[PDB]
Amino acid sequence: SQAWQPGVAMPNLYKMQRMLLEKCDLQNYGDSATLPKGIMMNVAKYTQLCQYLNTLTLAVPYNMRVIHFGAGSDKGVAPGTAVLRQWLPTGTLLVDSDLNDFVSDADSTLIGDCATVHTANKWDLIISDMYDPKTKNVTKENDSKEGFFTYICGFIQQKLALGGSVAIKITEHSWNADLYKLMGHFAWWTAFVTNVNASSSEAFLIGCNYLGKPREQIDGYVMHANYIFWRNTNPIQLSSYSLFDMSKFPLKLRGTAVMSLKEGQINDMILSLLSKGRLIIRENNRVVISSDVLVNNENL
Amino acid sequence: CAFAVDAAKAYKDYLASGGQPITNCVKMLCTHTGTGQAITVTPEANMDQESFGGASCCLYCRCHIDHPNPKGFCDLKGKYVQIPTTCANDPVGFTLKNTVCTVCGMWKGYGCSCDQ
Ligand SMILES: C[n+]1cn([C@@H]2O[C@H](COP(=O)(O)OP(=O)(O)OP(=O)(O)OC[C@H]3O[C@@H](n4cnc5c(N)ncnc54)[C@H](O)[C@@H]3O)[C@@H](O)[C@H]2O)c2nc(N)[nH]c(=O)c21
Ligand SMILES: N#Cc1cn([C@@H]2O[C@H](CO)[C@@H](O)[C@H]2O)c2ncnc(N)c12
Ligand SMILES: [Zn+2]
Ligand SMILES: [Zn+2]
Repeated sequence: SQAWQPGVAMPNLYKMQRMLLEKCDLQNYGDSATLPKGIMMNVAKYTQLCQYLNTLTLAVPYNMRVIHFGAGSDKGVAPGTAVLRQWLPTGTLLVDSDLNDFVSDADSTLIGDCATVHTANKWDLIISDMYDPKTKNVTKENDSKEGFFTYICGFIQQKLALGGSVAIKITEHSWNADLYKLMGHFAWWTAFVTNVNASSSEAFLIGCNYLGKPREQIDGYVMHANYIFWRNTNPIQLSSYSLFDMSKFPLKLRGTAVMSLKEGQINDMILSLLSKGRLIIRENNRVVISSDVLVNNENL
Repeated sequence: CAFAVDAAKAYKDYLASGGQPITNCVKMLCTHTGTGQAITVTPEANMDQESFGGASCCLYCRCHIDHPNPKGFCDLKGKYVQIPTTCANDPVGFTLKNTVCTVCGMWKGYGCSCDQ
């Protein structure tokens, strides 16, 4: 049963509905899980996310490249990054980023709006925990949000290796229709709710093994409605159980093959390897990143 | 000019004077069946230890000050530090005050048995 899992993924039948968007009304809204002594919510949540990602066909090459957006905290540290680096094979290149300054265990950290972050390299895994605090100021119909979601959608389409995966945080009001549509460009996708935060409408939209083209046409407004319908009708009991057994936590180094291939060479057998977590397609050059810096002189 | 901020001494003095230790060090979930070495690439706490994200336990990282090294390199950032459970209320103080044995990788005084 669900309480011993790291969380709950949106069942397939709910994905197939055609719901209208309703207000989200969780019976345990506001309840908090009991966490192990001295463990932060952010560590528990990311630990559960990674425990769930361990059950998927993630590609895990040598010199894997992971980028983590929204990694800073009001405490000026990066608990999520610490969990990702623990989970990922030693030596994995990990870059993180946030609007606000923070200190991190990542190999490189960029401070600023995500739209100021650039790289010509492709990535094997993208994690985003970005959330705009102004989303709380709900004053109108709950429509698709832009802002950093626009950046993330372009980043996926331009800088995610084929075979790569994503986990992008959403909530009832922090969501984007094009991001759901892009979930249909992966071999598989779901919306995953951690059991430690089961009283929140948060979920991680997970895209598993990127194919670079739609496998499935998804209407994002409908799919978000379907997500809220699932949450509204399936109470999830808060649980920290899975946090206590970390014996199988480390992401196994699969040594997944990395190849560069031209768009003409992506045949159905390649697509099948991509879909199984057995192949990454991208350059394997040195990894270079940068932050745009606006120059101005405020004197006179 | 010999002037240099001494942040280590400042924190040691602040603690001695009764100040609350630096908080929000990032404690990791782990098996607590690891090697118990002091500073590792992945959490290695044993049954007597807690593992923490290294950057969050580094005085220099946390205070946004230069690391006391000509290179300015950090021996904690990007790694995990094992802290005796009895000292886990002040991981920054612990790492600052204690020393790792270059031979066995254990903390001198908190697992190093080389001198026995
Ligand atoms: C799902 N939901 C939303 N609302 C109402 O709609 C507004 C916006 O809803 P939301 O999209 O923010 O969703 P929700 O409340 O579920 O998000 P939650 O606060 O749990 O935040 C989820 C995660 O976002 C991040 N986050 C939230 N606030 C911040 C912040 N200020 N800064 C940084 N991160 C934040 C954190 O990681 C947090 O764990 C809420 O503030 C609330 O008035 C609800 N009201 C009831 N009565 N019952 C509900 O079930 C409900
Ligand atoms: N809107 C917005 C953004 C929010 N965040 C961060 O999400 C983190 C949530 O815990 C928080 O630390 C916040 O600072 C962003 N980071 C970069 N670019 C952005 N455009 C944002
Ligand atoms: Zn440091
Ligand atoms: Zn020794």
